[PDB]
Amino acid sequence: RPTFYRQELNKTIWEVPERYQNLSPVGSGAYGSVCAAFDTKTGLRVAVKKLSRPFQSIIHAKRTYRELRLLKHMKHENVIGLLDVFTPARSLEEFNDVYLVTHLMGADLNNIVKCQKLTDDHVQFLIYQILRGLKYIHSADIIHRDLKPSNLAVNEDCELKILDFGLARHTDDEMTGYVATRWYRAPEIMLNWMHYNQTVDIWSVGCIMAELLTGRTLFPGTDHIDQLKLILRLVGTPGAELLKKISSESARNYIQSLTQMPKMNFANVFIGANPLAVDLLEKMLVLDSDKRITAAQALAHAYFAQYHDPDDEPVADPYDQSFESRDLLIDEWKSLTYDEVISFVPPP
Ligand SMILES: CC(C)(C)c1cc(NC(=O)Nc2cccc3ccccc23)n(-c2ccc(CO)cc2)n1
Repeated sequence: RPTFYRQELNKTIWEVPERYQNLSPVGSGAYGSVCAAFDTKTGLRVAVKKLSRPFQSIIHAKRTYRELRLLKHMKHENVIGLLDVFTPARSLEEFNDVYLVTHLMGADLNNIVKCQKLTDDHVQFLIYQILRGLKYIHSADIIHRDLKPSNLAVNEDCELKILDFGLARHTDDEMTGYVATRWYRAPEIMLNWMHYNQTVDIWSVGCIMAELLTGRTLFPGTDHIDQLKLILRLVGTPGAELLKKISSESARNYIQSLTQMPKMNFANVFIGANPLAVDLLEKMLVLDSDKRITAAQALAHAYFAQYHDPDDEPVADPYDQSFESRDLLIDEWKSLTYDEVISFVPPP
């Protein structure tokens, strides 16, 4: 057991092993706070996420377990990995705080789209890495659901990792109005059309790729309805087949009220884009999530010829999320989390 030291930062106590030095706040939210630090043991700049009151409720307790379980499983160059997890507690009885540690990235995809003039090759490399990470995430039957620039960490060499800050609740209020929290969402998740699948993340990739290509938000709606209309203007109103898969009868009836529109010509929307980019966008930005290209399929698309290596695009080890449907008390979620803390083995 390491020695822990105590510090206050923005009204939050941080109690961390001495190995972590020069803690500096970088983000806060309902579910936790994040600091940058220097890990004297590895020589790495790290981010440390302290969960806020992890076992205060069943929902917090289960979220705490869920993130730990997930991060412990993620072992891929394009996905956040866990360097360390610790607690100041010496026993289960004492156990009340959880801290998670990863590589500091400090620089997201927003810090790239708005600043740099990105070439087509940059776009290839960035999207390639997203899809390479997504293939891995999706092979574990994990859906990101919230893919957007601020959830993509990018270093100076344009190396990318998928993460999820996951500090915010995603309430109705949070999804309301002219907000980036909604602009990258698949319409079926935005409007709760149906039970959704992992293709939701592909829609988000299309929105991100478009924006890297144009420097502009693809669907910057001023609200849910305005965003839907921007979407349908580009991709066409739904046909018969898709309409019946919209199981929310209310949503179905609204969408049939809309004046039918054809899918636009993407070469006329993305003027001057590599025609292979255009083709990939048309395959990603498909209204019907059954017909969207998957991450594995997209990696093999000619747009990525310069990067694709089918022997270097690994899948995940089997991930058992049977716990997701398990009905447990706070203290049971807590004891499971504790087992996971205690059994963590750091990367080589
Ligand atoms: C694997 C993937 C799907 C991309 C994912 C990644 C994460 N969590 C994080 O990325 N956590 C962290 C985000 C930012 C800084 C951190 C700095 C240090 C450590 C972690 C950190 N989650 C996540 C899962 C579940 C929940 C709660 O249900 C919240 C977040 N999911």
